[PDB]
Amino acid sequence: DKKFHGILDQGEGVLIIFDEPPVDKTYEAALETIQNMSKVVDSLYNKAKKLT
Amino acid sequence: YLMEGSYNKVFLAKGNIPAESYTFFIDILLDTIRDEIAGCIEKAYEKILFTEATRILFFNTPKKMTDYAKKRGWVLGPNNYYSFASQQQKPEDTTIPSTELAKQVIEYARQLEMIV
Amino acid sequence: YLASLIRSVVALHNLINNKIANRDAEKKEGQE
Amino acid sequence: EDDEFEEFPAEDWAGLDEDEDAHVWEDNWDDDNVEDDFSNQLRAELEKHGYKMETS
Amino acid sequence: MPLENLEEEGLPKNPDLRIAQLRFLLSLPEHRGDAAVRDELMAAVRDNNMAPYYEALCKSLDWQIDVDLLNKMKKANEDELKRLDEELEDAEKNLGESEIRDAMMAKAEYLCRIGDKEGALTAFRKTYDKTVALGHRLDIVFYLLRIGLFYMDNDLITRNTEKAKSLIEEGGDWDRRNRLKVYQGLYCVAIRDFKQAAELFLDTVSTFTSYELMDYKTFVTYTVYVSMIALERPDLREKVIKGAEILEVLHSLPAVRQYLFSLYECRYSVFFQSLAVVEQEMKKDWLFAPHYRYYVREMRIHAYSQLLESYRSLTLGYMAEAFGVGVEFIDQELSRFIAAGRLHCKIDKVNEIVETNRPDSKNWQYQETIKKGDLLLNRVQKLSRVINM
Amino acid sequence: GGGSTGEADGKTAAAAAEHSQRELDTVTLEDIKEHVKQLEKAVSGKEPRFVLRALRMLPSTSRRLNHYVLYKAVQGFFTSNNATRDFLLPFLEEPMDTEADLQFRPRTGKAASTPLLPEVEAYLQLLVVIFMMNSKRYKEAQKISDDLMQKISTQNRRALDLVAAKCYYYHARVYEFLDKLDVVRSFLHARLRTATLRHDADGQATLLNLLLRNYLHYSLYDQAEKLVSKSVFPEQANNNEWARYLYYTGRIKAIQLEYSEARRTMTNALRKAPQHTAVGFKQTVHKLLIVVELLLGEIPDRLQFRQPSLKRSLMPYFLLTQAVRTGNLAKFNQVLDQFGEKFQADGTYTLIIRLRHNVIKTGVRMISLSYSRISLADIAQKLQLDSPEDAEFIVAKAIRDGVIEASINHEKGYVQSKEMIDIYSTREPQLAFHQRISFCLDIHNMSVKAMRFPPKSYNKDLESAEERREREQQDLEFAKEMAEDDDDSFP
Repeated sequence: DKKFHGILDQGEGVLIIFDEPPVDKTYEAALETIQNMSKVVDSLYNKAKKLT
Repeated sequence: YLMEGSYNKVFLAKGNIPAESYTFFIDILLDTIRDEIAGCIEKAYEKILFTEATRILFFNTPKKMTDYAKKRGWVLGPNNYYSFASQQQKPEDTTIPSTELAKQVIEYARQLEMIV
Repeated sequence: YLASLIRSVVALHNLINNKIANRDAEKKEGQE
Repeated sequence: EDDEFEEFPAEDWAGLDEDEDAHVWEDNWDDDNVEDDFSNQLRAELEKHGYKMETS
Repeated sequence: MPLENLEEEGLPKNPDLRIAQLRFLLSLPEHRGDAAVRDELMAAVRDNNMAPYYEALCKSLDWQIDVDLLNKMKKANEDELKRLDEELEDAEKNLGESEIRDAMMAKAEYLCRIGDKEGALTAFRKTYDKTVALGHRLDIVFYLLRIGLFYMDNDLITRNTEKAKSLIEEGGDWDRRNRLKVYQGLYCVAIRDFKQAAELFLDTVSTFTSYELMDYKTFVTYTVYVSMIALERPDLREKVIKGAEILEVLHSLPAVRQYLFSLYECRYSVFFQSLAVVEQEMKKDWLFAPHYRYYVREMRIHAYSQLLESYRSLTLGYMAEAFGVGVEFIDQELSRFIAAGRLHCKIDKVNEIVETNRPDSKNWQYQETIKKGDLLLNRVQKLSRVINM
Repeated sequence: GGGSTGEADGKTAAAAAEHSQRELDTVTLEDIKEHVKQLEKAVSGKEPRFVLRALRMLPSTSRRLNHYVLYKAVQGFFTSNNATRDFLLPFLEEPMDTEADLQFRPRTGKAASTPLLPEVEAYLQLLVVIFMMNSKRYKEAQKISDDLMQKISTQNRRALDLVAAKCYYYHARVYEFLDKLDVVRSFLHARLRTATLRHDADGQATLLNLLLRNYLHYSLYDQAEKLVSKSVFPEQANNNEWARYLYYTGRIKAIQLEYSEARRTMTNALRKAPQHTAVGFKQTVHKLLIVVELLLGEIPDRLQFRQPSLKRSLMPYFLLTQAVRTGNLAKFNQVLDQFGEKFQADGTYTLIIRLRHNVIKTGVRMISLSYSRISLADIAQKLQLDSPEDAEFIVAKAIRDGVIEASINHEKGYVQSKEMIDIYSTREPQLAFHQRISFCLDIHNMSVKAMRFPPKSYNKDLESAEERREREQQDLEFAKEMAEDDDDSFP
């Protein structure tokens, strides 16, 4: 349920709690703009097919 | 077998007997084969017994294998011990990049500034 | 990377605009 | 100047064999390695190795 | 009266989806021939069955072309195609627009309940150019969006989806904006996507008013089926398992209750033992999504991920008994998904310990970026060829 | 006979092919009268030559003719004295002229002893060759036609070199049925070096292509390699020509063990063949691209096998990839066994057998990323290898080629992975980007540098125009100047 980023260990009983940093947005966004730019390119393809 | 290192190629150099002229000439290759094999084994392991090294490089005697454990430079304890030369000193320095990557950055700038 | 890429797409769309303006200028260059 | 090709043979067809259709599909090379083997692969492995009788 | 609203308040059945789609996929002779199919088709014989797209059903499927049947439906076909055009001709001397519209609509509607795709497409497109009312315009845009689903063409769907959102904003008439979501979601889930499909489907369970497409128990089934794919842990704890419609309808279907609760209770024997039955039962036999391998192959990833995100180390001996299977089965599967970089662990078959690891974060990005990006650079490459030329 | 095909297809299906025949005459009156003449008229061999590019689509529509009933009088309109009209008429089956007359007089026949008459002579005789081979004639009507055309192009001036491009092309094609004469190899050679000193880029490229095709149809790969290197492919060349050259130079780079360059040329090739159609050329460059990526050590994308008509020709390869990607020798032997006969349908089979190196390269680099340590006894069982003896040597080789980064403990019998890098401490991602943005950016200087031309045609339109507007304004500033001396009211 993602409430404290740990890892339980059986056989020794150690509850390891590694610390996790946050997934930086500078990528997630750029995934979204590359994503979007495709759509542009497609529609731009249909504008290409008309003049020539 | 030669291009993608697979061995059992020293064994098939006496089994290609259907044409005898093959077995006369191919003997030459067998001095490069030993070299590539030891070239990989210099990195692939770190402790083997001596008689096994004699069974891998396709030697029959112990003497030959002393000479060839002397050219590569290994020690002769109870098991033939290796020296770490796979990644002896890592590439943990981007100080060596330093100048080169700065050249590259400058280059991008040239393409974004040129008059095209 | 992202920057240069968008830059490229935009410039290219500029080029499409030139080509189409050229075709429609070629229909005028004829006529009378 | 040229504008033609006519130096290579071709194949043209209207009997076309089928695969995964691609429209925006992810087109993974993983899904051509199976054949909807997944129901079969369970049943046969639960009887053969007895992990429907011995093991729950 | 029977549960208040039941089997009413629907759009007309003119494109006659699913019954007339499903009868076609299950009209392939490698899983069913027999009269179970033929019956379905006879219902479509009673609604006049003369369309060269019916001669092209008896042609592609190699069913037998009985000329004695097709000329009675051709006779009926012609009788109402002349009756309707005479309704129209006499309707260009009576009222204006007000009365002409409904003749032209009675025509377009009937060129497609008899299954003639093209004539129908032009009668619809000729009535839409004759605009007047917002609600009607919408209705005949949904007609194209159903018909466009029952021959399953994508261009035909895209332009009408985006032409529908516009007319949905001009009126804001919300209740339509729902059923646009069920269409657009159905389409979103034909082609893979699930993500967006799970948002759409899952956020309108309460306002399912559509028929034609599903019955409603059906619709619920698909919702569960996708939500266990795109949504992650406590996204699904709230949206699904603690919801309203979900629990009530699931309550009368083990085919979803037992497939859902089990993935959540971590009862990984029940989970597989069902997942098979759900692959065959409804994936292969209904027009869900002809990537029936992709949904399972994905599901097994998801699951092995759960029973490996909580344990620094656990041995194959513990999973084999925990999935009900044996060591070989798991060995193959897990090795192939680790080779595909889907799981994020690794195994060693000396001890049979399954150590994990915690890379993730950016390491999965970039990877992803380069993927998408090279796709993009390629489409722009090709484009620059068509432009410079 | 009325009611049958003795009059429905004897005079009414022949009369329609006579309307189309007599329309084709009107078309070559615009290919020759307007355009072949325009070459020398006012452009000295420019855009009116790309209207003779039409020589591609005109053989398909030369079925409107039968080297027609009106032809004897058509080559005789074009000329007064000609020895090609005295070969061409021997090679006609039967001209039986009718009362139609092209726009030539006894005055446009005197005036047609032109340096344009070599262009027409070759241009039409080319048509004679096209049909001569369609009808499955060769021998005398082959050689003679061609060699008279090889005496035509020996002449001077730089415009004939261009049409001689097409000449050479058909020359080789017909020479290639009976038996691809290596005799021509010398002619080509001699005419090639000549073209390098006349600096006829076009002819130079085209010719160089048919030459490379000669060396390649036989096993003279060394001879093409040293050549491709030592020679400079012209800069201006029609794209078709550039696609040929980029398919051949890539073929060569591929055979001499250099998949590196190949996969990058191969691809450029696929993307220069004309878009809408090009069926065969594309259909084959695929059969090679698919294997150069595999050989290189990379999986080909799936879209190459989801394509309209050319999906029926790739079907065997699909099961090569089934085996290569997965990583085991068993399936590779079985699949290259059933379909081996067809792979041997071209000279590709030499490249294929090499993949045995890569199916094991991948099988093993796949085991390294699946596991952390495993015994050699099992490594041999997943790879369908030989012995546990063979395995240890194979893995070892991998290591020394930095393609697995692991280690071996032999006194216990297991290979052990050293994997524990987070890719970002590498430069790798920065090298990958340094690749991306150089490519990308190059597109941005390039497409502005070609966008330059549309603005140029507009600058050809006046950008100092409407001088009478400016002169009217100047005549308003003398009324305005004094309007303000009269609003001041001061002298």
